[PDB]
Amino acid sequence: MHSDLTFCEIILMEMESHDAAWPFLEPVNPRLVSGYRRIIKNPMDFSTMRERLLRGGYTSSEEFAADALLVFDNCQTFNEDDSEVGKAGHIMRRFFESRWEEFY
Ligand SMILES: Cn1cc(CCn2cnc(-c3cnn(C)c3)c2-c2ccc(C#N)cc2)cn1
Repeated sequence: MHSDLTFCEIILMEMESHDAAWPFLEPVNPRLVSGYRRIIKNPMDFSTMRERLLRGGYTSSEEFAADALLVFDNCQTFNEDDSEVGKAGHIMRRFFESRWEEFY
């Protein structure tokens, strides 16, 4: 478990600092984005994961991964694949998948 929870910190810090992470650093502010409140049932972003991971609220490495994939599904649900946010999210999702397999 400790080996697992350590890899998540390596992964999230690399995601937090990735060039394409700029759409995921703080929660989407629905005041600024038409339709986001209606379309996305369960928001998630890197800061929410970082709080939860610090406070220690990830039982398993698979709970963490679930939160990561929820970020990118929300992104694909709300943003077109050729939008600025969309393009960035594909890079981040492919980065997460590629590096997550580098341990599991
Ligand atoms: C925090 N805020 C900023 C905005 C306006 C810009 N904007 C429009 N669309 C998105 C968006 C939609 N989906 N995703 C994953 C991001 C954003 C945006 C840009 C950067 C961040 C950060 N960090 C968060 C959101 C709205 N909220």
